[PDB]
Amino acid sequence: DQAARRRAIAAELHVSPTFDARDEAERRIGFVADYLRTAGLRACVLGISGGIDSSTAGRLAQLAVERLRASGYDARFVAMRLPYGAQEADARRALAFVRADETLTVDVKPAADAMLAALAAGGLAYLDHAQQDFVLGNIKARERMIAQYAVAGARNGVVIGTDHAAESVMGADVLPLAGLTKRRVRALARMLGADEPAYGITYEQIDDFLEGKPMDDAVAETVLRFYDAT
Amino acid sequence: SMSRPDQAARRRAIAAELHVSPTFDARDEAERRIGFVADYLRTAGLRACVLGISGGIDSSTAGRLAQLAVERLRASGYDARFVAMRLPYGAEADARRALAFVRADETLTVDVKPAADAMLAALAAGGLAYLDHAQQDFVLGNIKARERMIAQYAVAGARNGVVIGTDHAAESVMGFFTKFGDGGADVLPLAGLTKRRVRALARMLGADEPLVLKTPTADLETLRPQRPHAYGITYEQIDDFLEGKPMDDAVAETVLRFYDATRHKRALP
Amino acid sequence: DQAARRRAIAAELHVSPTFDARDEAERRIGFVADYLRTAGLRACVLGISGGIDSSTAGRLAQLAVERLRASGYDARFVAMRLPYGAQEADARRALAFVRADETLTVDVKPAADAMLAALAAGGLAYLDHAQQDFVLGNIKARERMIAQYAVAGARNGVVIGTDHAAESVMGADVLPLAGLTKRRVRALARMLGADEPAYGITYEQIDDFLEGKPMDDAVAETVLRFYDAT
Amino acid sequence: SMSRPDQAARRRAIAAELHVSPTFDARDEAERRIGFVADYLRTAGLRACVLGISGGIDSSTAGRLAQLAVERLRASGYDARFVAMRLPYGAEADARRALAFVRADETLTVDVKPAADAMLAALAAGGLAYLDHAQQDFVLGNIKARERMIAQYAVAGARNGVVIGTDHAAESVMGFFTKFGDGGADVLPLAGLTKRRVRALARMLGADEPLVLKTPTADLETLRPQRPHAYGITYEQIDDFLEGKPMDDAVAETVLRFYDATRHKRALP
Repeated sequence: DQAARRRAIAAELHVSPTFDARDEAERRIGFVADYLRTAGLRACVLGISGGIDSSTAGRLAQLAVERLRASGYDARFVAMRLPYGAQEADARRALAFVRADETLTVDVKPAADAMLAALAAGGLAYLDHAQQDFVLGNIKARERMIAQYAVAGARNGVVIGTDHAAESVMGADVLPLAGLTKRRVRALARMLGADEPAYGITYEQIDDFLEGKPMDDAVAETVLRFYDAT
Repeated sequence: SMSRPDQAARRRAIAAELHVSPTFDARDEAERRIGFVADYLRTAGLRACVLGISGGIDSSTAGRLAQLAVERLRASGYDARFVAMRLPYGAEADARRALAFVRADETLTVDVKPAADAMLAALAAGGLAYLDHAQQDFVLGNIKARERMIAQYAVAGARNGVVIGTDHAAESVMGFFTKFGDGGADVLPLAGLTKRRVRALARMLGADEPLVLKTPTADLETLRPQRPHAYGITYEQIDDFLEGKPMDDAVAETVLRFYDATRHKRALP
Repeated sequence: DQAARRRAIAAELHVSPTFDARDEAERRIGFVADYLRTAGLRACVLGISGGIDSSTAGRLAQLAVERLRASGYDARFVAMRLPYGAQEADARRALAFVRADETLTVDVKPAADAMLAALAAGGLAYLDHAQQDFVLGNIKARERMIAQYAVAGARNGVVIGTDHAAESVMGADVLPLAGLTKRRVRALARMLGADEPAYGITYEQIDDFLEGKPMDDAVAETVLRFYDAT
Repeated sequence: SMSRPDQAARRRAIAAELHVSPTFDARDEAERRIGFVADYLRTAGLRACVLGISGGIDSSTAGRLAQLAVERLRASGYDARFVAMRLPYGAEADARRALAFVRADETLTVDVKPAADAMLAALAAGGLAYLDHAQQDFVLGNIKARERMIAQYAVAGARNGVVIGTDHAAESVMGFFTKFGDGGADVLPLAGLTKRRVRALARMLGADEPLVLKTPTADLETLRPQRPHAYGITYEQIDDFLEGKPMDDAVAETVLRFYDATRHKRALP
């Protein structure tokens, strides 16, 4: 009788039991468009990492600002490459798909290393070096968010987030991927025309869980454990 | 919309939304905000909390509350600690005095100027450039506030703790005007409070008036709009608004407009 | 740690922890007005029993149709006396307060007695006579609803209900008393200008429960029992 | 609203709202609608359920399902009974045949004409009067449907049972057009079904085609508007709509309008 939660989580996270990509694309392009218009905004901003989630969110946002400009409402989408130093063809590939109004590249390593260094000089100490790497990984992710806010604010714009339901379970201002599962993000991208680039918990298992797809009992119990354990 | 609620009615109502209570007693709001912090820590498993101490009264107050909460936890037997952070932007009297009042288990001083300056330069390298003195000021302002949040999260990460935040209801309303973000914290012991209520809480906690009055640049910068004309609201007008005190009608109408424009964007989806 | 439900029920039933009568009156008059307008309706309908709940709901509805007519939108409120035979000054008193556009009187006894009689002739049998009285009480209440729908339908109108939160707990189309407690219904009427006319569970106890008013522990436990037991 | 969802998309979506599944298998929708009725009864403590048998297929089907549910309950050991009601308006072949198919534990015949006629007269006495032949027809129509619901509730009251209802998704959509109410029932074993799906369920339950085809006046009256020009929708158009089958665009656009106008009034509050 646990199946009660599963369905309770999907609804709370907004996962619909059916999915049509065309329908969703249209809906989400409009969300973004209405949002910027209603709020009197002129731009939106997203870091493009080469990952499918930001590729998808970003293409929706480009299409949104294009739909607005057709409206007579002016708006631009600013794509950001945000490397940690000289590490990159995946993001370029993503860029070639997103086709953003603008692309800025901002190196976050100097800020991230300067923060780590100041922490140390300040007497923040780690039992293990691995722990320092974990701390730095999070600094990097946050520095990447700062760069995006910096541009959104200077430009009277907002930051796009890549949040979705599969992500909430497993793992900005405007979230056009809300309610989606992982395979549904992938399918939305495919239909927009993209090419074709945990504790043992997988996205398939999470997607099944959230999707109502009849799946093994044990496994389900498993996914519910991990989620509650968070 | 054949419905035309009175401004006083609209204020009621926003206030409940934000958790501003009709009456306020400082003595036991203190008692209860403490316990809240404590209970949250155990209930989560956490052993530490962290806060940047700016020299300004909200951080002084949230800070002191956190130090009393861990001091309590201990008594309950459940070990835990509070890390205050001093977070200068290079080379402050206000902060040192606040620290003296907070009396944290532990204080780390972390310079955010190198990180802040590096982010600004890399942004300019990347094309957010040819900023005039005020545009750079405004950009630098947000960066510094968010770099400070990064410092607190790192420590919190390192120590299996959480970041104490200073958010309150008056601050939320200010945010309708400014749109200043810093990313947020984990636990908000000042939630529901107005600006004068935070000051009253602090006096109950033993803060002296000089401490109450301190306004560091780091707090002042957060009251500015995103970029550099802006309707100038004061916290005193916001407090009067939320507390339902007699005040200026035009002023109160402005605040409604701003809350309205915000209420929508949250509707969308 | 049960206080969890109490607050959960009040929210689900829509009870606000504060209350201003003027504010509520205004809000509820507008609800009714918008409703009839948005739906292209021309009338609304309520049985006036002399009880405070229907007095209150009805006066709000009269004020609503008056606010619409000031708008240039035409609408009428039809008050109904619905006696069970020659039984009545309480309803007349209520009527004098409601001041409805129209008042119809419809005797429900003949329909109610004809239904009871047909049931009997049909072989519906009761172990006790008391049980027949209970069955008839419900027939009467339902016949009263039919009379109201009959008029709402013939007139392109709708039926006003008297539902509120205290009522849901303890015990139409448009419900202008939704979210209210019993003492708040009484206070709304007082301010509109009305004169001044269970298993041991009372309205005070329910109102306290739903209102967050700090009240005795036991009692609270009691009210929660009765509600769940339903 | 920079969002312009496709009609096919809008149909998807309404359909899920109403619980019309994408595929339908009659054999096990039957199995599962039965169990549902049963489990509801125990879970509530109830020992009886009741339904007016009109001669028409929705009541024939909901009826049969109820009789199998109690027959099951018994097996589960948990005693219970089904009371079918024949509810003539005075002085019908359709109903008697339906009853023969339902094979209820028990049947009561209750004449609703005396009650209906008494309500109409008292309404006229009270001022709903000088009705022309069609206005009286339309008024009488609602009264009769609701008097029938009263009969079922009385029995249900008397027997610590619940009233089985015939509501389904196609009926809900019809209601956007007609606005016909009867007050509702307690347990809706046909919920989520379209009109053709109810017919398919009935055939699975063993109904013969002649039974499937019967349309008593009592069912026909429920498809009319409140008063006596109305856009004429058919159940076949509604079914095509909800099931997402190829169909007329104009037609489907009408149905959207009507569902829209309804979606709002429910928003208000």
